[PDB]
Amino acid sequence: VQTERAFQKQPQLFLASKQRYVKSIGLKIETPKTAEEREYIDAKCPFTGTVSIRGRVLRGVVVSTKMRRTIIIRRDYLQWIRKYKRFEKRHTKIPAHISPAFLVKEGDLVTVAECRPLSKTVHFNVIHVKPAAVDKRQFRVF
Amino acid sequence: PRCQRFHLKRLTAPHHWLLAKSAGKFASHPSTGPHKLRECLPINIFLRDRLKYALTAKEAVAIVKRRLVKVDGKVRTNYRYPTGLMDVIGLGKSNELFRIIYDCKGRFCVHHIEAKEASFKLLRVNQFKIGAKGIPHVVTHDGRTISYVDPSVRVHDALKFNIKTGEVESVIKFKVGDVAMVTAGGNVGRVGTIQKIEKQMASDIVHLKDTSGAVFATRIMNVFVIGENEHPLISLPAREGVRPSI
Amino acid sequence: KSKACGRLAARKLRLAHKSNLWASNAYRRSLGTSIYKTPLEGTSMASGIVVGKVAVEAKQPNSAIRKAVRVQLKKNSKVVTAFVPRDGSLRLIDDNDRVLIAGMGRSGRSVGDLPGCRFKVIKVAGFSLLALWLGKKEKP
Amino acid sequence: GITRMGDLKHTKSGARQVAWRKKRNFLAGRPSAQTRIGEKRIHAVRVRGGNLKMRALRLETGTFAWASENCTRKTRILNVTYHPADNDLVRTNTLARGSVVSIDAAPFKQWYERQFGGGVVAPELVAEFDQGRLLAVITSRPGQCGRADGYILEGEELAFYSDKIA
RNA sequence: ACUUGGUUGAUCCUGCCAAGGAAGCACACUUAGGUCAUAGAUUAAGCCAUGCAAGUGUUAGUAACUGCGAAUAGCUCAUUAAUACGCUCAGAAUCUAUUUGGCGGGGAUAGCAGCAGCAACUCUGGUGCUAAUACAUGCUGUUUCUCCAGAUGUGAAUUAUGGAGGAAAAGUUGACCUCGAGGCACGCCAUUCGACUGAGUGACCUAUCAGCUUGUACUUAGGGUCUUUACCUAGGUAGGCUAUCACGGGUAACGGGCGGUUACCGUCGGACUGCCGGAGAAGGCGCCUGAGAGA
RNA sequence: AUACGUUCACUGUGAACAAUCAGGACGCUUAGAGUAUGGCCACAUGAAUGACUCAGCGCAGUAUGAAGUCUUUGUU
RNA sequence: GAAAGUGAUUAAAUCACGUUAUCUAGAGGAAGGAGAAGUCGUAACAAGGUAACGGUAGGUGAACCUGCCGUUGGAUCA
Repeated sequence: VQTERAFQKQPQLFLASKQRYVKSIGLKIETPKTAEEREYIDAKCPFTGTVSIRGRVLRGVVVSTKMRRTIIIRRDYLQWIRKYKRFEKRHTKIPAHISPAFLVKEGDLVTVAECRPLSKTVHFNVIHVKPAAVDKRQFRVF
Repeated sequence: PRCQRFHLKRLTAPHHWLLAKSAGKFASHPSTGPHKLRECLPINIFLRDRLKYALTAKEAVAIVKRRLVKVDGKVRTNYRYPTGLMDVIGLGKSNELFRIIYDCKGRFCVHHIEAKEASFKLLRVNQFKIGAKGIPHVVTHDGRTISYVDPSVRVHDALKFNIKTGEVESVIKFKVGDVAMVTAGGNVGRVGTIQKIEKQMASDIVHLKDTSGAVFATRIMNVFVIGENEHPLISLPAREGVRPSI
Repeated sequence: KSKACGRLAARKLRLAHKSNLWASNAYRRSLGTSIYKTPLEGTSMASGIVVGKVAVEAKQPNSAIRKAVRVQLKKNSKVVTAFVPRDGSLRLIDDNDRVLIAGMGRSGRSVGDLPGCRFKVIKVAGFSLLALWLGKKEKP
Repeated sequence: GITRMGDLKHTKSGARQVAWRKKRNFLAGRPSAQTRIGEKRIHAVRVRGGNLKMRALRLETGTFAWASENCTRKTRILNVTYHPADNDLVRTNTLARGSVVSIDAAPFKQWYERQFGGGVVAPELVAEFDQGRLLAVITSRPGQCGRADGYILEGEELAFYSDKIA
């Protein structure tokens, strides 16, 4: 459904005299079933829209579900320190765009992979969710 | 901000070339060409510090401009022209034919060869694409755009190339059980028979074998498929990319 | 025991170490800087014009008057007392000359019997006292 | 000049960011074309790597395109009714991309009888065709391209934008 | 892989202070010879007389014009606390003179000739001509939009390419040197030297710096750019960072390869470092020419 | 129904990534250095290797240490 | 197919406010250290001639004194 001033339109498709464009992203991901039976458009989705996925592929637990079609991960990594022969827990808050194909709560691990810049902060896009139930603030390395 | 810069220093010049740390600061910057900066070897350096004909660099720029030298059919009066892997070098006056090709260790060597062999050369497919009227065409490790190339010509295939006419006579297919000289990294300059090809998700690995019976991997882009099953399509050096080991 | 030993505990060890350096007086003196507000200005040798000649005397038990000149410096325009070594030597220095001053050699602090002053006169008029005291160079 | 550079602006964390260098001609913005209607003229612009972005200042006609029938005629643009970004583009009749502008369609009407007398047509469009001013969208980039052209407004789109005007 | 003098009448301790070894600036006294390396960084990125440092002629464009160069090299470390630098990736979001390989298809001025003006300069006015691989002319593609298909190629593109339509000139039209050979254009695709955009991540102190942030954070549409993005302008939400140290302050802070000290672990220094990358030309700021400059 | 049935950390192995430092060869008259130099009949060479090194990448091994495991009833 | 004009934009420069940091003048005030065998006491070390010492309140030239409550590092391991 199309609320705003501009008419929202699925690109690369002509009505002629509904249809939906759907894309296999590859790298071992099953292109999920709810993309193929749902009214949303989004050009910044991997599957429906026009964003090609490429390069580095991350995992981490979700913090925020607050913005429209954007979430925040925290990647969670150990840093070896040479002197003290011992690691320390570090983290990094990585904001990442979501397709409305997915259904994402707070506090569940996802995967992401990078694309072109969609904003200042966003350069990543969600390609697979695992659900989790039920919290965040665990430190979890993968 | 950096631009395209003329003055190559020694030290920063590559470790192929066997340059003195002394004998001045600057080395000869290669001109732009088919081959890259790092892999190549100019013909200013070729006549100074292999065959040892031109003692000074003034004398080296003399003999290229007399037009005795021929890179690969053509004359080339430009000098400092990058020449690297499988290029023929015909030389006028006391004429000798060479092919430029790697040592055991990674260094360049220079090899007197028979004239009937020294017609042709090999050319690996780097990039395959379509363009102009549905026609497939191929770039090489030179940068020879071989258009109207035949089928069974995919990436990492060699092409034997006749030089007098712009032909592609054979095509040595990539496979298991096929000889391949490595041309970059740590295993640069080494012959191997290809036992395994490991596909790599996204951005792949290939495992090799000497006649001695050592074993070593590399990235796929480094291998140059030299000829089909033991016997290659080329005169190889002394030792034959085996490399000593005690 | 008496510290964190665990595998993940390297933030505790690194950050606790930074605190304990501020107890150490050498790290404290270097870092504070803290050295600039000094007549020397952190320079081993300084030069400038003599104001006059002063008698400062030793503490105890050593009864002796030491003879240290007052010297204005070139670069700061401050004034500071400065010892003159070797017997004679106050007579060799002359009034209102340029002199080169250096440190007492104690890396700061006040040295021998002599309190207050932390400075000795190396040269006068571009010559050096040892040469002058020995008399293998001259002054006009 | 006008800069395309973003280093000066604050981080995500909200930190006062500081320059380390001058402005640079990698990241040079230029002024807007502000592409109105009436009298054709163009200003050529040198860019990175030689080349020409032919910037269009004011354009009369545009090469518009009936999509469903496959037919496309050089047609005179009259006015901007609507634009989804700004109402300022409507007031001064600026041609941007996505700009909903009516067209005379004299050529399209001629096309229908010269072909036919197939065709069929829709009941919304015949309510438009009696006036002789079709709604249509500019799809080109007038400023970069220097040429403006767009397809006719039709189908489910033609319901939507007609409510936004009314 | 090292000890010794100093609190006591004497003792054993804790404990520093000195002594002791190295280098790196500076002062000093003294000095047969050889090779080799370095030398106005520390303070004043303060100021400069004079001389010189970027020009360029081939048997083959015609003193000039024309073509290319001058954006490199050289110098310095004042900014900069991570945006720079390093190290991994990435271009399916890009530009690229020159080389190299494919594919292609007549009139008007400069010196020269002449008349003048300034205290002065590597400033010129005005008339009288003539040059071309300079400039303009001229016997299917390029750019963009719409639609139908979407490869033998990729991890993946409704991508590459093909066909059917319209437009536009922003255009490929060897109008060419030297004696059958050498050389020079024009356009498009690649290639080469690179450039430029984005990501992850590493490290100097400070809590007598605990809250910071309004284009600030997302979204939809546009403008602009070589492209992607609050880069900038609109409409709609109210978000982002923070005790795993945000934000603020300090630096006698250019980063790195590395250098000095050492039994190991470390630790101090890094203008230079015989190299790499960045920044700056008295201080800001702006711009033309060009493949490339905020020179 | 002859390959598939958790991933990591950690270990081994493999890829990837100048000078200096360590180290091999060679009597620069020696040394610090340098990349040479040695054979009287046209020949033979050498300019290795390791470290620089944390992160990121692959296959193999599972002892230790993690995560994986929505149950007043879960999975196909 | 130049100059002049008008409106945009990037704006040096100067004028002015406001903080802010580093330096720096000040009659006086109140401390701290150093040095001369000054003056006034003699508080502490012995049951130091009222055992000392901690917290706190008041007082007096100065050390110190006294009140309330602690400790033994007491002069008692009873």
